[PDB]
Amino acid sequence: TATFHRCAKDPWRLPGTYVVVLKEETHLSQSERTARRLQAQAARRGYLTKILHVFHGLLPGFLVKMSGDLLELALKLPHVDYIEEDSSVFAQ
Amino acid sequence: ESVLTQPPSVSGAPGQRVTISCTGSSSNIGAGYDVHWYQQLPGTAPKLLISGNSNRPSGVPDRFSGSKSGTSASLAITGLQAEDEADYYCQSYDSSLSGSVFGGGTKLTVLGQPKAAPSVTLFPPSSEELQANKATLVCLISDFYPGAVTVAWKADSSPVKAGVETTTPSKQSNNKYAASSYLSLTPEQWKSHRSYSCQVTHEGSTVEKTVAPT
Amino acid sequence: EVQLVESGGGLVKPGGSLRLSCAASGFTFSSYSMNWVRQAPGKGLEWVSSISSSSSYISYADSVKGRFTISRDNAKNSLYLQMNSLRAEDTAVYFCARDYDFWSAYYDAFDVWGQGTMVTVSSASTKGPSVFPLAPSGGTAALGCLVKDYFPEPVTVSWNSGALTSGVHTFPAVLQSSGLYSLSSVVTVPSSSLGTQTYICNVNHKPSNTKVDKKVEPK
Amino acid sequence: SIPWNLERITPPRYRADLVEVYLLDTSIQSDHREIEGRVMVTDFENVPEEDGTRFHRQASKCDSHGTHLAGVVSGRDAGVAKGASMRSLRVLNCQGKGTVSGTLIGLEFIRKSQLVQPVGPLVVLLPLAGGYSRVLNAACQRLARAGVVLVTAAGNFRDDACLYSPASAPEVITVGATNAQDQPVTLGTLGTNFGRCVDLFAPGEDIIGASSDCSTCFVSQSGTSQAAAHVAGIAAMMLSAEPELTLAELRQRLIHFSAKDVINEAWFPEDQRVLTPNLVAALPPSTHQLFCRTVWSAHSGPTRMATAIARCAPDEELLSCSSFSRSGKRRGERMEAQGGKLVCRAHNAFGGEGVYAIARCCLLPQAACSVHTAPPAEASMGTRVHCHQQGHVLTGCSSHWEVEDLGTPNQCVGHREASIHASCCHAPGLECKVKEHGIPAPQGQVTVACEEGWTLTGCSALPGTSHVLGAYAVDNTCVVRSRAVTAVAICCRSR
Ligand SMILES: O=S(=O)(O)O[C@H]1[C@H](OS(=O)(=O)O)[C@H](OC[C@@H]2O[C@@H](O)[C@@H](OS(=O)(=O)O)[C@H](OS(=O)(=O)O)[C@H]2O)O[C@H](CO)[C@H]1OS(=O)(=O)O
Ligand code: NA
Ligand code: NA
Repeated sequence: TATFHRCAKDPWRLPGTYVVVLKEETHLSQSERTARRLQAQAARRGYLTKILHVFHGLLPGFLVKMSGDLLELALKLPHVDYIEEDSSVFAQ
Repeated sequence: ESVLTQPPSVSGAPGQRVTISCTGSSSNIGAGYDVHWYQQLPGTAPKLLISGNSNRPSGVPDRFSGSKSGTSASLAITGLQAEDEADYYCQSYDSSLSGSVFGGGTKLTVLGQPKAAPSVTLFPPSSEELQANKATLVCLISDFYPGAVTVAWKADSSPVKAGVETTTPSKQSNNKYAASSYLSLTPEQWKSHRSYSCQVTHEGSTVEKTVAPT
Repeated sequence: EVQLVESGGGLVKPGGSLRLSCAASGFTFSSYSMNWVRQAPGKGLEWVSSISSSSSYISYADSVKGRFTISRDNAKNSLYLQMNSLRAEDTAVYFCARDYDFWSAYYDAFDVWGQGTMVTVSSASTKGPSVFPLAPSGGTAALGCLVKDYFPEPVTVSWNSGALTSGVHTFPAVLQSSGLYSLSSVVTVPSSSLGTQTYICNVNHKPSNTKVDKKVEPK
Repeated sequence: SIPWNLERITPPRYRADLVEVYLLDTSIQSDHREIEGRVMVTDFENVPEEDGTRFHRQASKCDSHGTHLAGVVSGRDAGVAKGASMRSLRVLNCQGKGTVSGTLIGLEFIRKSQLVQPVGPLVVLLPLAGGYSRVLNAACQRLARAGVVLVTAAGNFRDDACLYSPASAPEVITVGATNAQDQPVTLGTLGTNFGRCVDLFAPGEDIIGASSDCSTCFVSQSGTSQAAAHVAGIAAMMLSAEPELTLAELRQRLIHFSAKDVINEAWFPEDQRVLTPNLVAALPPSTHQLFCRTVWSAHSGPTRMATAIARCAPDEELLSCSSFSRSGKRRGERMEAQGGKLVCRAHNAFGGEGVYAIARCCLLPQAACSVHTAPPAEASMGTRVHCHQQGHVLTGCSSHWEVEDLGTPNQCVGHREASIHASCCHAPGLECKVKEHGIPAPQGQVTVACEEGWTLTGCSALPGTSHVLGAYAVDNTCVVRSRAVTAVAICCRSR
């Protein structure tokens, strides 16, 4: 089952942008289609979303700017391994 | 008028435990920013006392501790010592001001020392100042505890309200209080009366000194 | 020895300008943010301005916005505060203080402070003091000198050029309604020494470049 | 007249006789004389915009952090790998802030460009940290499995590095910072991170390097960014001389040739002192032994059928497995298979704290290892197991049991009521021997060390003592922790 992950340090959280990580062996064309399916499901519920990036090569999945309202919907997409909320990194 | 609110003053006797609160809001303490505390000894720069709500720098005794909860923070001092007499300031970043703002400060007073009656010294106008056409009477008040006096001036036997300026009592290096009072007169006023008196009242006892023209 | 030394304070008229500077030594200045905090006499600490290690974060208290400009020069291990359009309420001791630059990941304590430089903003020019003897009249006797109508603070008082310290009490100044200061210094001496030991108070008022020596004699 | 930090990583008997270093950081000043013509700015840029309420572009030095780090790695006069070739990617804005998502896209860019340029060693320097991120750690692991050496800052928060990413990614080399006195750096009221996710420390205070003020200017900076840049320089020089060093071999050599025990561990919180390696990085003479390292697991947690698990890198063999509990309420440890690879699992008692599993992970070429177990015996001689096959050598012994009522060559012996597990390995010229040391009055710990030339592979306490907290290897010293106790080391070497 698909889990949701966020930064433990609350002031470093960046809600509204999510990395959707798909199961290992997912092919680029399936990540691409899963992103478009999320967009279509969310549009039917009155939500604008933006696909910012479709990953291939390191991990399979995509980067999406969308309302946290849609996380439950996104967790039910086919192939989803887990979803992580964006967060900050800092010069050390 | 500060963004963080502290009590103006706290006090205790040596050995007691006192606390100092710091309350803020959702844009600073309640937003996840840590509270830091500073101690300012009289006539010194502030120094770091507690960092990150509860961490003690090297050289700060474990009598000092801090905590934070919600929109408030607290500094606690156990085993109060005389050298703890100082001003204490809390501090926190505020995201709506984009700066690390300070509480209004808390004056900590260490109590318990024995009562002490003031020494009073009264000087008449010098002849040099009279030659310069002025006249100042100088009432000096020292070595008293606790640190509140009232001063009244008498021309002969009647009160003088005009021309009086009195300092606020402040601690000497020997941990007792000192103050001074100045009576401005014209040379003719000084010469016309038979006496002037400085009356110093401390804990319901009055010490009086008197000077007369020569 | 981590150290911060601020400089450049002085007396200035309203609407005037001053440039403070702060010299750092003993630590890796280029990895620390820097801050100005001021304190009006007898008042609380007030944050003025902050600048990050690479100057990519700069902010100002509302009360100084548009009049003060903070900057730093990492090669010269220095921090600056350009103050324009000064007002009387800007009168204060100005401290500099460091905080390690976590790039906004964490806002740390100001863990090292300087000693402060004093800034007075006043429509009054500096005025040196008039000093008068407070003559004494077999135990101890009290004698002193009255240090009248100076501005701004401070004056220092010594007796017999520092050779007389025991029994000396220099009192805190009174601020007159005129805006000028006066204080008194008194020394308690053996009355048998009167008229054999001569007593001289040495008044130093650096803001006006005035030194006064006044011998205090009985009668 | 040379910087203290460059001297510090140069070992006593140093003899100065193809690699790409990628830097993910702020923008850099590529014109600077330290790096002019040896560092190329890629066109990669993915950064969040600055906080405009505090940003004065006219005054900001956007290049200050990256320029200094590029200089530390490869600067002509003050760098570690002088003149080394570098490629910079911008994932931090002028205010030193980036995103996990932008960092991922930068790591994907490195993966893409690896498949295009001719195959060769590459080092990726990540001088940044955010909170623990599962996706960022996973992207780092996948890049590591493609033969990339990733080096990262431990973090500047005087905290456990396992709460930060990419610090907490196990296959990333995580570097804490030490000062000229070899003590952990303090930064403001914080300082270098610590804990079991830090692989080693390196100079990170008062580090002179390129300043973007002007093309010939220099400046000192402090932080674990600077320390990570030192280890990225060291990696680049190692890979320049041995282009087919693998990451696993590189990590074992970094550990092996570091200065040991120069840090006063009182700086660390008490419960992190055993987890934090006491190592300060140094250039290995290298250019080419049996290398082993200790791997602590996370705490198991106060559930009392909870297990801790410690794992080795893919290229490594697990030669032994032990466990430790600060109050000794444990049920031992067990070596077990998981996806055809052998892991070290420790078991909790049934009341109180939690346990650590402690793996010993070794580079043993052409080895075939296996574990052999015997059920509890209920016999006065106890439970015995040994490596029956010829040429299979005993490298480590493990023991786990069921409930805490225990009180009365090439072989493992354990309590009567405990299962016993033997690690046996076949490898050309592998030879191992046992050393023991017993103390009648155990003052907290009894130790025994392998002689020079031998490598500690297994560390163990002799059974039958209720006063044993556990056992773990520290370099080549076996350490048994007590509340008469005997420490048992297995020491090996290759021909
Ligand atoms: O790769 S996909 O575009 O997701 O297509 C797969 C999908 O099956 S699956 O997602 O359950 O694995 C498909 O049929 C889905 C079908 O088509 C749409 O119209 C969809 O609506 S939407 O606007 O695309 O979101 C419908 O669902 S609905 O929104 O509840 O009305 C839906 O009924 O079948 C093929 C396999 O036959 C899938 O291909 S793949 O191997 O998963 O890549
Ligand atoms: Na690591
Ligand atoms: Na350098």
